[PDB]
Amino acid sequence: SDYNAPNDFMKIYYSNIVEDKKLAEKYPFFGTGPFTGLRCRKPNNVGCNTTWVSGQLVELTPKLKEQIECKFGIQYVK
Amino acid sequence: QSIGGVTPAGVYLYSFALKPAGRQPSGTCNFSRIDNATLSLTYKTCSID
Amino acid sequence: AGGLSQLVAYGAQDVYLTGNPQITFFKTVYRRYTNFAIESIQQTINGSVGFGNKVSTQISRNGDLITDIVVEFVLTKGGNGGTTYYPAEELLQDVELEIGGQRIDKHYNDWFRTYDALFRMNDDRYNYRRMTDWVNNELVGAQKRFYVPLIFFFNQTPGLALPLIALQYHEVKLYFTLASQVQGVNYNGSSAIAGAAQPTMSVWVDYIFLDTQERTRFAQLPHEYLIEQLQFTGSETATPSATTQASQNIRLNFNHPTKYLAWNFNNPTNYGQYTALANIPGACSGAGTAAATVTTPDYGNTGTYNEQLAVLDSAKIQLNGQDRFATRKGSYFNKVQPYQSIGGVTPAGVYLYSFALKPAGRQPSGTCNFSRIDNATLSLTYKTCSIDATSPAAVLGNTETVTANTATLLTALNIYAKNYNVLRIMSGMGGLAYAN
Amino acid sequence: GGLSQLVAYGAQDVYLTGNPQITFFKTVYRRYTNFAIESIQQTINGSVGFGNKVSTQISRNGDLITDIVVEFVLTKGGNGGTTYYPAEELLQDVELEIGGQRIDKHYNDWFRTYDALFRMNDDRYNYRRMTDWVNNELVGAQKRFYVPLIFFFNQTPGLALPLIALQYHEVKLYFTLASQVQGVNYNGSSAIAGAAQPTMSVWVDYIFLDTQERTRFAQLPHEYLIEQLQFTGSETATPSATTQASQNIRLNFNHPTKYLAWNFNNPTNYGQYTALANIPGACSGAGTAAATVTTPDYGNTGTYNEQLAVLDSAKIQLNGQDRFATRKGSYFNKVQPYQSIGGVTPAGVYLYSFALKPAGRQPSGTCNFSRIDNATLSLTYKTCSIDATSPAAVLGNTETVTANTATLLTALNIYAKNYNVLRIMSGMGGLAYA
Amino acid sequence: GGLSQLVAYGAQDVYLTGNPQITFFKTVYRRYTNFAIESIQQTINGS
Amino acid sequence: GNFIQNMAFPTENPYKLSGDFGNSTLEPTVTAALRILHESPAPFNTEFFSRKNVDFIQKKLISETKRYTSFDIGPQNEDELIMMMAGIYVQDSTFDGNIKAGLRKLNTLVIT
Amino acid sequence: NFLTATQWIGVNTQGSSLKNANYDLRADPIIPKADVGPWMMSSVDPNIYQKPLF
Amino acid sequence: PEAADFAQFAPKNLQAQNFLTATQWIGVNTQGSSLKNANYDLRADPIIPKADVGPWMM
Amino acid sequence: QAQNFLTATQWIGVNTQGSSLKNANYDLRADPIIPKADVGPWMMSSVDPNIYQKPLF
Repeated sequence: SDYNAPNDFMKIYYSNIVEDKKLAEKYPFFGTGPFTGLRCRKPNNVGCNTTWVSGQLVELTPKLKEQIECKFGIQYVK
Repeated sequence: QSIGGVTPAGVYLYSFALKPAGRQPSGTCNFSRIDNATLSLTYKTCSID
Repeated sequence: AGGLSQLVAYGAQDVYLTGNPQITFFKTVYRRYTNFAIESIQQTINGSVGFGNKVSTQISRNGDLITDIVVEFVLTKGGNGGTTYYPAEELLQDVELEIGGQRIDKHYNDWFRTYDALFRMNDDRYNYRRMTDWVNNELVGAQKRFYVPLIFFFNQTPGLALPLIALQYHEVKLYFTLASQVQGVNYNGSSAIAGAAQPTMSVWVDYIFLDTQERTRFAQLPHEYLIEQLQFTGSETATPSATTQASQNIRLNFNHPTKYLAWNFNNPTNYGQYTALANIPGACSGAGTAAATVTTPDYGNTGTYNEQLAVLDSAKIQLNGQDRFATRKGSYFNKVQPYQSIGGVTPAGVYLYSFALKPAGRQPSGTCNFSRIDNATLSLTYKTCSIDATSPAAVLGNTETVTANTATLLTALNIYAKNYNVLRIMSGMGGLAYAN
Repeated sequence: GGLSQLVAYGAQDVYLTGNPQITFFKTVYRRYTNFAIESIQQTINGSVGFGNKVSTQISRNGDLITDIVVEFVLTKGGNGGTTYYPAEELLQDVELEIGGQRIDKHYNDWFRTYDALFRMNDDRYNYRRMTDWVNNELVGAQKRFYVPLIFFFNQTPGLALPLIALQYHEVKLYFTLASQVQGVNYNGSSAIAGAAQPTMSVWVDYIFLDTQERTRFAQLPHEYLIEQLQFTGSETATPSATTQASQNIRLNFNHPTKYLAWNFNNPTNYGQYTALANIPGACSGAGTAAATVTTPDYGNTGTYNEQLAVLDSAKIQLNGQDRFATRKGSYFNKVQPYQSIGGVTPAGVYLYSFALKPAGRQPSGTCNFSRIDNATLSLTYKTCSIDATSPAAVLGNTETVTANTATLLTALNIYAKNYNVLRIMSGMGGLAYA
Repeated sequence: GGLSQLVAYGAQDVYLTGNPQITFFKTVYRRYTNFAIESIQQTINGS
Repeated sequence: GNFIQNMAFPTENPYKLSGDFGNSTLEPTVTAALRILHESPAPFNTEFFSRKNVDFIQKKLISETKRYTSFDIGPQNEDELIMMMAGIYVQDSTFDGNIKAGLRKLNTLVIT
Repeated sequence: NFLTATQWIGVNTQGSSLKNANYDLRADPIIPKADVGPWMMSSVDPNIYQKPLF
Repeated sequence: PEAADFAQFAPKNLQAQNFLTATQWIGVNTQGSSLKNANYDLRADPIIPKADVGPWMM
Repeated sequence: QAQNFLTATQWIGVNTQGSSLKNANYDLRADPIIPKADVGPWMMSSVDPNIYQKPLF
C-alpha cells in the first residue's frame, strides 16, 4: 500500500481493543456481589451500578440509563 | 419423584429441575458453563436366553 | 567408663566440632506447611490412538497446580519374552509441552531412554523398567498396562509445580506422538506382526488443590520459575570404518545456560541400541550359541555395560574455537562423568559431559551459556570397527581403540542439552522468558 | 578451558549467578553438642520360645535412646530355599509403650509390608541378610539375626526418646513371638521335629549427653512429631475363575494420615502376597515335574510379577465421594512408589499416599481420617481363571486375570501411617491425639 | 475429589498446617557464585 | 538469694516451630481456626481468634497464674491454645448476635 | 416483563464463550484481563459469572 | 488448697515449659453430638445464632 | 615482600564475537541499530546489536 502514510502500529489496538481506558480509570475496581463483570468504584457494591451495553462495559449515565428505562424498565438500585 | 407418571422400560430420565413437567423454571443445569458434561453408562450382561 | 569415657575425652581438637555448640542432632524441628491435597485426574485425549498416530490433550483445570504426569498405555506382546525393550517408552515417540501456544519443552522416546540411562538408578531404574516393559518372562499375547511418567520440570518437583491457576487465560497442552512401530509389540525388526493389537491410552495428571490464602497468592501474584528445557537435534554419525578411526566435528546448535550435554550413538533400527552386536551372551539375538546372529539384538537385553561394543574412542567440546577441556576417552564420558556428577551406572554407548557441579539436581550449580558462545562444537574420534563380532575371542580379548565390525550399524547420533530458562506467569498468561 | 565458560556471561545468567547468595566451594560446619553412643543389652522378662510373649523395660542408662535391635538366634529346620525372612516372621508383633500408654505397634507383616514399600537397593538387601539365610545355607545352620525396630525413634536421632525427661514414666517394648516360623520350626503346616527354640536379646543404643545438653533435657519440656502405625486385618472378597470379586472395606483409621498401605496374602505362608505358579521361583519346585502350586518356593516367596497379584483396581472414597479416579492395582503397586518413594514394590503390595513425600520425616500433606467418617477402600479383584500349573497360561494372560491359586489370598492387611505428637513434661508423657 | 481432603482438617492438624511457614509448591533457588570446572592432565614425574 | 537458681532456668525452649503462631505471612492464624471449625469468617470468629484476643488470653493466663501461684510462667504454645480455643468455641459459641457478650463468655471459658 | 435486561448482567448481552474453564468446585480467582506483552496474548473471556460458593 | 505456697522454691521461671495440653478438645462438636465432626459440605457453614433461651422461643 | 597478582580472565582472551554472529547481517550495508526496547515480558531474545566497527561506506 501507500508508503507516504501514517504507521498504524497498534493504533487500532489502543483505540478499540485494549480497555476503554476512560471507564477503567473512573471505575478501577469490579463488583463482587451479583454485579460481577461490572467495573466500579469503591468496594464490593459501593460505587457500582455501572453497566453493560450490547457489547462491552460502559458507564451508566443519565442518558443511557433513561433510554434503557423507557424501553426496558429496570430499577437500577445502587 | 418429578412427574408422577409411569415410564416404560428402556427409557430413562434425570432431572436437574424440581418440576420438569411444568413451565416455570425450577432449577436448571447450565451446560453453557460446563466445558465437560459426560453421561456415564454401564450396561447389563446379555446372557439370558 | 562406658559411653561416658568418650564424652570426657575432650581436648583442643574437639573445640572445632563441639565447643560452644550451635546445633544438636537429637531434636528435629520441622517446618509448618500449607494446607493442600493432591488428586489423580484423567485427561481427555483427542485424535485417534494407535501406532503412528499423533494425539493430544489440554490439561483440564481440575486443580490449582500440576506436577506428576503419567501416561498409561496398554499393549500386548507380539512375540515371546526377550522380544521387547522398554516398549512403552519406545511407543511414546515424543511429548511436547506448550503453554499459551509457546513450546516450553519437548522430549523424545530416545531422550526418555538417554535420561534413564544417565539419571535413574538402582531400584528406581528397575521399578521404572517394570512400568514400561515386560520383565517377568511374559509370553506372546501377554497384556500389560504401562505407565510412562513424564520428566518435564514440573513432573520432577512440587517446587516447580506449574501454576495452572495463574494461567487463567492460557491453555496448557500435551501433545503425544505414538511410534509407528514398537519392537516386540507390533513389529519384530522390520517384520510387521500380524494380529498385533493397537494401544489403549490414558493420560493422568496429578492436580494440587490449594486452600484459600495460598490459592489466592498463586492466582494473583506474578511468578518466575527457573525451569529446565531439553534441546535436541539428530546428527549423522561419522560412522567408523573397519579400517580406521573416523573423526567428526559436530556443530552444537544449542543456546541458554546448559547444565550438561548428553549423547549417544545408536542404531535406529533397534530402539535403545547404543552398542554393537556380538556373539557373547549379552550382545545379540541368540548370542552364545549356533543360532546367534549379530544383525539383530536380544531385544530384552539390548543394553550392555561392556564399552568394547561402543564406538566412541575420545571426545572434547570446543567453544568458539577453543577447547573447553582436554580430550578424554569415551569411557571417561561413559563412566567417570556420571560417577562424579550423578552416582549411577551409565550403559555403554551413552555419554555425559556436565558443565554443572550437580547436574542430577535441580538447584543451578554451574552452567555453560551457549547463547554467549558464537560457535560450539562436539569433536569426536571413533573406534576402529575391526573386531569380528561373531567370535567371542575377538569380541572380548580386544584393545581400547577397537570395536565390533557390527558397530558400523550405529549410524545415528543423538545430542541433547539440558538447560535452564524462566517460565514467567502474570495476569493469567505465561511463556518461557528467553527466546534463545 | 574452564575460563572460556566463565567469560560466557550474559542476561540469561543473572537469574543463576547475579548478586550471588551462596557458593558451593566453602563448607561451614556447625558446632554441635558433645554426645556419645553406647550399645547396652536389656533383659527380657519371662521366657523366650516360639509362640511366647515376652517384654523388656528399657533401663535408664543413658539420657536419650534411638536404635533398637532385637537379636534372634535361629537354626535352619530344613535346607536352603525353605525360609523367608524368618527372624522377621518370628517377631510376630512389637508394642511400644511410654508411661504405660501405647504409642505404637508393629506386626511381622508390617515389617514385610514396610520393607516392600520403603526399603530399597543395598540397604534392603543388607536388611535381608540381617533376618534370613541368603547364601544357600543348609539344615542345622545357625545364625544370629538382627531385627531392627522401625519405630520413629529407631529411625532418627531427631526423635530420640528422652528417657531423662521421663523420670516418672517407663518405656517398654513387648514382643510376641510367632508360634511357627517357616523353615525354622515348621515347613508349611508340618512341625519340624527337633527344632531348636530361639535365643533372644534386645539391644538399645543409648545417647550420653554432656552437661549442658543433659541439663536442658532434664528441665525443659520436650515435643516430638512422630509416626504411628494403625492396623486392622480382614477377610478378602474371594475372586474365582467365574468372577471378579469386589469389596468395600471401611477404613477404620484416624488422625492425619501420610499414607495407606495394604496387601493381600495367604496367611498360611508368611510374606506370600501373590499367587503360586509353575514358573521359576513362583512355587515350590516351580519349573519342574515336582512343582506344586499349593506351596511357595519359600526362599523366593516374593515376586514382581503382577500377573500373580489379585488387585485389578482400587479407589478411596471419602464421605461417599471418590478421592481420586479409580486406578489399576499396578498403579498402586508400581507407580505410587515410583512417584513418591523411589523403591520397587513387589506384587501384591499396594500404596496410596496423601503426602508428597510419605517416606520422609517432614510432613508433606495428610488426610485426616478423624474428620472423615465414611471413608472406604473400594477394591476390584482379578478373575482367578489361569491354570497356575501351565506357564503358557501363567505368563501369556491378560490384565484382568490371575492364577486359580490366587484365591488362596484370603487375608487383607490394611495399614495406615499417621502423625501424632509425643509430649513430655515434668517427668511424664504420652500422646497428644488419643 | 481432592477437595474432600482439604476439608479434612482438624484441631490435630493445627501444628502441621495452621499458620504455615513454608510451601512445597514454589521453590526459590539460591543465586550462586559463577564458576566453571575443567579436567586437566598433570605431569607425572618418575617411571 | 534464689535469683541465680531461678535465672539458671532457660526461658527459650528449642521447640518445634518455636514462635509457632503469628510470625508468618503465608496465611493468618484466624484462618487456621476457621478451617478447623469449618465456619465462615464472621465478626464473632474474627474477634475471638484475633491476634489481640489471643494476646488477651495469653496475658491473662500469665497474670492470673502469677496472682494465684508464686510462679512466673511464659505464654503458652499456640497450637495448644488455638486447638483449645476452637474446641471450647465449637462446644459453645452461644450468642444472639451480641458478639461482645458471646466473646466475654468464650474468653471466660478459655481462660478458665 | 423483559427477561433480557437487568442492571448486573447488562442490556443485549449473552454469556461469553467457554474455553479452558476452571473444572474445580472452588472460586478460581478471576484475575483481571490484563494484556501483558505485545506477543502470544490470549483471547479468552474470564468466568466473571462463576459464583464463588466455596 | 493443696501445695502450701513454697516461696523458697528456686525455679520460679517456668517460661520454658508449655503446660497447655489440648488433647481433650480434639474432635469435639457443638455440645455432645457424635458425627465424626461431620465435615461433609465443602463450604464455609456459617454461624448459627444459637441464643440461650428457655424451652420455648417466646 | 610481594607476590604475583593473579589476573582475571583478561589473560585467557577477550570474547569479541559474543553472540553477535548468531544472527549477523549478510548485507554489506550496515543494518540500522534497533534498540532493545520493551517487546513484552516473557519472550525476549539475547543476541547483540551487531553494529559494524567500520561501515565500509
